[PDB]
Amino acid sequence: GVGKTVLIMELINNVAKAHGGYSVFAGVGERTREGNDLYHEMIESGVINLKDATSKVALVYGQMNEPPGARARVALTGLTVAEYFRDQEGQDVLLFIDNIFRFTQAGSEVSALLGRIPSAVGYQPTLATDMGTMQERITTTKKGSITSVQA
Amino acid sequence: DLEETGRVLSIGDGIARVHGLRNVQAEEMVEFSSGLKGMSLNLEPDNVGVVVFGNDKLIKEGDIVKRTGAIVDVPVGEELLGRVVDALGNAIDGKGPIGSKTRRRVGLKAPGIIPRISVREPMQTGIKAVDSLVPIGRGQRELIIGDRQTGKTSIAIDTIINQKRFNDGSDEKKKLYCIYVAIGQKRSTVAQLVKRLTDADAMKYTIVVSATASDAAPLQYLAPYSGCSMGEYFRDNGKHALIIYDDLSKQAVAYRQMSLLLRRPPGREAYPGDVFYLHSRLLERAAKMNDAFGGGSLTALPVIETQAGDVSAYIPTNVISITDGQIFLETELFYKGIRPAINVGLSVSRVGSAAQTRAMKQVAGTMKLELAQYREVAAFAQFGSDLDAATQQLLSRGVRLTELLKQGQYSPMAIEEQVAVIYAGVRGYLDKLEPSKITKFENAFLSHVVSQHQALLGTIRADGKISEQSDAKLKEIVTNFLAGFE
Amino acid sequence: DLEETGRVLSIGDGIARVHGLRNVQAEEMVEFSSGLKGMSLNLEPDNVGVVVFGNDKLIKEGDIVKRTGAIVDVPVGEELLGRVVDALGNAIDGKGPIGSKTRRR
Amino acid sequence: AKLVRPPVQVYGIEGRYATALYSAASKQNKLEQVEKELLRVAQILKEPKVAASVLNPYVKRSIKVKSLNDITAKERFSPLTTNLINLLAENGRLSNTQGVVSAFSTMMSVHRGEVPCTVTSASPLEEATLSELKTVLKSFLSQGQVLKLEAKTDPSILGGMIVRIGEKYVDMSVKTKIQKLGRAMRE
Amino acid sequence: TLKDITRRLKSIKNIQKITKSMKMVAAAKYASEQSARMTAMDNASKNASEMIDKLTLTFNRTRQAVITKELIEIISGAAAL
Ligand SMILES: Nc1ncnc2c1ncn2[C@@H]1O[C@H](COP(=O)(O)OP(=O)(O)OP(=O)(O)O)[C@@H](O)[C@H]1O
Ligand SMILES: [Mg+2]
Ligand SMILES: [Mg+2]
Repeated sequence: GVGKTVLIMELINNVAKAHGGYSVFAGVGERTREGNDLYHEMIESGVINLKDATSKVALVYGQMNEPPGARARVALTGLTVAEYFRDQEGQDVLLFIDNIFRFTQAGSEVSALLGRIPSAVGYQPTLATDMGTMQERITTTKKGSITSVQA
Repeated sequence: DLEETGRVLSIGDGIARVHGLRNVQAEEMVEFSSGLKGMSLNLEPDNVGVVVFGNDKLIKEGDIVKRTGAIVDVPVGEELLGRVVDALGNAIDGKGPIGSKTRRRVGLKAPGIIPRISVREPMQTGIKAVDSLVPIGRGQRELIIGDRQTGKTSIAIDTIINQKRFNDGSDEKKKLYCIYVAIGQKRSTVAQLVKRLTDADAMKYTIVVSATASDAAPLQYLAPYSGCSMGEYFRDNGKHALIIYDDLSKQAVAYRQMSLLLRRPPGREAYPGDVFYLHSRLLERAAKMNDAFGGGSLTALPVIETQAGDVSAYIPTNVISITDGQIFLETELFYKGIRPAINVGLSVSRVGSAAQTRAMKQVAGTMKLELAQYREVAAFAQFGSDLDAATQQLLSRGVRLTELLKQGQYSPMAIEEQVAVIYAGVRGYLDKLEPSKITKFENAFLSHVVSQHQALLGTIRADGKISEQSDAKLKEIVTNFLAGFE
Repeated sequence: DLEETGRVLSIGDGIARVHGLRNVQAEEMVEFSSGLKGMSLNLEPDNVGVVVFGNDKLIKEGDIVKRTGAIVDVPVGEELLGRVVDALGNAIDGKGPIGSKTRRR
Repeated sequence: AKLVRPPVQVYGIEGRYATALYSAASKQNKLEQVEKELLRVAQILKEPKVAASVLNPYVKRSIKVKSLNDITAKERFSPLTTNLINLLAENGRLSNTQGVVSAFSTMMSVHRGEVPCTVTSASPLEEATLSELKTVLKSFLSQGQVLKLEAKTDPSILGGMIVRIGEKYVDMSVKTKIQKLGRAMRE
Repeated sequence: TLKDITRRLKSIKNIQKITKSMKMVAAAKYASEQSARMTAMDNASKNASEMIDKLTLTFNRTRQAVITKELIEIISGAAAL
């Protein structure tokens, strides 16, 4: 109910104006209806311009109708797109991940398909073979700063 | 320079199958071609299951794996103090190689029955609640259990910082060298921790073993044992150490992944059959020796992060069964204003009174009894105006003491100042002051006593008890200050 | 042959382990000799796992399984309105055929 | 029933049948005979005709074992080899035969003392230094051995030589040298 | 269900300690109706306590069932290889 995408777009535009930083929106395992709604609401809010090169956000979308491998590795794609900006232009990027819940359940499905780890361990945010090795890439390097906002 | 070797049948997830190595030992350190080390955990008729202490991207199939001939060991010594190392001792602070000359195994056995003596000397943390109601001793294993973001790391940092007064001091028998094993924590938080321990000049005597979240599961599994060996060095050579595993739940998770990838039969909650063995052989090495062996000590403060107070889980139950007590933190206390959010009823110390100086014992018996009397009736509040006056005084004094237990961050109080303020709190002197001013009081009063009455605190610290002389002087100072406090 | 046709290694509980069928695709609908169709779900290195679209009584160890090249497909259109059909689009309301000119995967 | 284990062990069903035949031959002294007849029966079972016939999964077990017994009995097999064949057959382990044979071959590769050792260098060597090197790496061996040299060439090590003799492994190549140099000058 | 059992048991604990507070308050105001309120709230607290014991039995039963079920899941997922 509460206007949230407006707050995300405001954070994007404000970090892009005040500072010189861009933003990456990861859409890991999310409803394509909501994803299209956000894409349009951003187009008609100036954050994205289809007829310019002054857009303030890059989008990475992994939909729910895609295999667990997709929805698991689609969090790292946006992370890498923001890692470039950070470690190549010194910006303070703003990386959104629509859900960590989706990412961890996708990783749990991935490890259930390989049938090597019981389905009671899921994805462990501390192990480097799961979410940890991802969540630690989002820090304050002495070359820049990624920051992750997670609905 | 010929070394017995093997090939890599398979690599990945931190688990390398190695064909050959017909003379490798169980728990032996192997060395790959990329420079990475590893531990041979599974010895099977046709191959060896090795865990790699690094990333598995530097090894491919057919890669040569050399032996080393040694059980996994890490360098120990005083050359570690002030450094930040990984689970294997290799310095990651970028300040040159560790100039240590001796190494110690990570899987040594704990001392037996004979080399031990009872826990008697206190291990001052600086937190009023901990040092008063849930005391700790030297050679004790005091668990710190709680939810996420409740102030466990903070209690460990305060305990590490507090020993500055004894380390910079002159006494050699009251010096306590700290060790902070970090397991499964972001590198940024370890950086905050090291800058905070160097801002307080505490890194001068502290070791940090960091096995972060991006570190391989074998590294997070090994880190506590490397830290405990570094501490066991001091413990066996006559000095007094203290080790904080923050935390053991994530070391258990790393061991669980390792065991599942080594094809070992899972147990409850998918943990291996011997995770109790893991944690108990880690924790029983925290002992207190006798004078015939050196009189050393090694206090362990294992940390456990539960999920919604679930101390009836597997790993919390194990670590509670192994330790000598617990310090239960809460999110409800953390929100209702108590910080440090220590739960006094659930927390316990099985050594307890044996690990206190006489002054803190004198005041803490009365404090703990009155706090029990407060909690047994604490639900009766919000209608106190309609109940017995003695129970109303119990409720009021209880609120007074509970707010006497709050404390700011990175400010560990000396023991004599602790007993001073708790004295001024339990003798009824605050039943006149309303609760919203107890913090103002405690602050101003403690500043007054440390500024104008240094000799009193010096004598109380040199004796450790509140003698009736110092008792009368406390009457004096408390009443004269309180008479003037706004 | 053993590239476009295979031979049932095993049958049971609606699962047929079919030998051969080297050129079969995943999720493709093969046809047993008894008229019963099946969907090849497991493509294993040694055999194919075919889920049978019927009763495994009519299938015996050693039967011939032929590729059809047709992945599952159902009729569509407005002609399907008012008709009760089964999971594969065959009318089961006993009102004749369905004049569906359009199919869809 | 006591068994005599070979000096090296192979595992799986391959190694189990290999050591079974090794003990069954060393108990009546026919290692060489069963070995050569094994390699020849492996050649026989790999001719496309019976090589195709033998894996067809519907050919009856009794009919196929009798067909194979017929085909093997004409080469004048000793009873041990045809016993192994009939055991692998009525146990349905025929597709593994050659593998087993390979194992058994390598089995004998240790009975004669044949130690396989690799000496890999940048570019192919000329056999004067290769002969003196045969002498050099035959020097470490004990009483009663024979060695098998299998040298391969790779310029990726850009010099030196690597001697992988059994499990002993010396890496005198300049690659490991320069890696040591770098790791030392950085540390 | 473990969590719904905790829900109901916390509800009953709430009203139990509520009647405890109200009993001790009405016993304070006892220095006719107030004495009746005291005894009635005493009986209500003892009733809620016996219900808490029943719910604790049921909770322990459900906890054992949950642990056994998760173990069966783990071992049956591991034994399929
Ligand atoms: N005694 C205190 N008084 C006031 N605030 C405190 C106190 N201790 C900690 N805090 C604050 O509460 C926050 C969380 O504390 P802390 O990180 O130590 O708990 P934690 O459980 O170890 O964290 P994590 O769950 O990440 O491991 C910190 O920001 C800290 O500043
Ligand atoms: Mg979430
Ligand atoms: Mg913490």
